[PDB]
Amino acid sequence: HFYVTGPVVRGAGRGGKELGFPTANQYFHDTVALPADGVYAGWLTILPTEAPVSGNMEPEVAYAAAISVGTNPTFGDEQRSVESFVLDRDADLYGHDVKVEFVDHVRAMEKFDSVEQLLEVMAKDVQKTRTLLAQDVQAHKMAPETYFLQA
Ligand SMILES: Cc1cc2nc3c(=O)[nH]c(=O)nc-3n(C[C@H](O)[C@H](O)[C@H](O)COP(=O)(O)O)c2cc1C
Ligand SMILES: Nc1ncnc2c1ncn2[C@@H]1O[C@H](COP(=O)(O)OP(=O)(O)O)[C@@H](O)[C@H]1O
Ligand SMILES: [Mg+2]
Ligand SMILES: [Zn+2]
Repeated sequence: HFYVTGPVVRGAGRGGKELGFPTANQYFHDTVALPADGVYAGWLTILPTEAPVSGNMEPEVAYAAAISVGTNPTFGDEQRSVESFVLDRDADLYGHDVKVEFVDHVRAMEKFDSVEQLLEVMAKDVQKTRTLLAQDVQAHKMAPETYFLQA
């Protein structure tokens, strides 16, 4: 899969608290190759580290993630981000170097008229992501210790 690596950094502060979908934000210079803006199913891995990870994620495990690439046009954000909602987990990822692999495209990035409309679609994105990643596990015969995909 195409992938990017970089530290998880601070965004607008709205994902978890306003939308109920915390996103681990990464920002890249405009020279770095990314997939098209859009929503993706993929895997987020905390790279090997001696830094302690607070919460229920550990290094070197591929966690199922629903991923956004773009400028969050519903909100009118100013920089392109890669943003990963890690399914069914809760950890403090700020400052940790992570790898994000883009496995499947789910849909185009969209400017919604309201947060309600966006959340309705994000629920479907997450459901699709579960299904698509389950297929990926089978396609690569991934060893259970190496990934996390709840239910
Ligand atoms: C699966 C998924 C789908 C998303 N789809 C869209 C979208 O269609 N349009 C949009 O403007 N933002 C989209 N986003 C981005 C959210 O707007 C963004 O994660 C949220 O505003 C939190 O921003 P923050 O991390 O800077 O706090 C999506 C995020 C995720 C995780
Ligand atoms: N399931 C999860 N997926 C992504 N980030 C999570 C998750 N659980 C906790 N977090 C933490 O929440 C932060 C993202 O929340 P968010 O509201 O999007 O803040 P920000 O605007 O700073 O990105 C991450 O950087 C990470 O530290
Ligand atoms: Mg975020
Ligand atoms: Zn694959």
